[PDB]
Amino acid sequence: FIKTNNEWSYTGSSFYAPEPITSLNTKYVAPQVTYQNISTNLPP
Amino acid sequence: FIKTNNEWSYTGSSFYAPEPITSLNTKYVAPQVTYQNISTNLPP
Amino acid sequence: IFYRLNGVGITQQVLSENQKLIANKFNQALGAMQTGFTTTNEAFQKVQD
Ligand SMILES: *[C@@H]1O[C@H](CO)[C@@H](O[C@@H]2O[C@H](CO)[C@@H](O)[C@H](O)[C@H]2NC(C)=O)[C@H](O)[C@H]1NC(C)=O
Ligand SMILES: *[C@@H]1O[C@H](CO)[C@@H](O[C@@H]2O[C@H](CO)[C@@H](O)[C@H](O)[C@H]2NC(C)=O)[C@H](O)[C@H]1NC(C)=O
Repeated sequence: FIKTNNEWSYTGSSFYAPEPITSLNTKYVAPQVTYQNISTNLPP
Repeated sequence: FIKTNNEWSYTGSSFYAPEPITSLNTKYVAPQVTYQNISTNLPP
Repeated sequence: IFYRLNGVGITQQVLSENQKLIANKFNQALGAMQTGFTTTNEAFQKVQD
């Protein structure tokens, strides 16, 4: 999960490829104290 | 999946850590004859 | 064996349907090696020398 400078987006683990987040590159996970509580632009 | 004496629950593969069963730690698999049929306390 | 053959990429339908033949195949596979105890077994050749 990568910040942009034209907000988070997706990038690959071996190349700087900013890309909007979808369901096909992330997985559900239990919350942690270190995670970012974003509440103005919810990801799809 | 596990039973305990305080309906099933979940534990990890390396520690006896009882916790309620979620979808975050299970997957859907086609039925097999060896399984346990339950019709009283359906997990979420 | 059911879960290991699940792990190799064989569907659960045929494992649900074809237990007897795979059991016979495994049994005859482990039974064929007793009569193969001869020079053809390279393991015996290595043990021998
Ligand atoms: C986002 O909100 C969650 C929910 O409150 C925060 O997680 C809690 O943080 C406190 C601070 O130590 C812990 O005592 C709680 O145990 C945490 N809750 C859980 C469920 O883990 C989280 O810290 C917040 N994120 C940020 C960056 O502040
Ligand atoms: C749970 O219910 C299923 C559905 O009836 C049972 O699956 C069948 O069980 C019979 C005998 O118990 C077998 O002859 C069938 O081949 C099974 N069919 C399938 C699709 O699995 C299952 O056995 C039941 N389990 C328990 C513990 O009662």
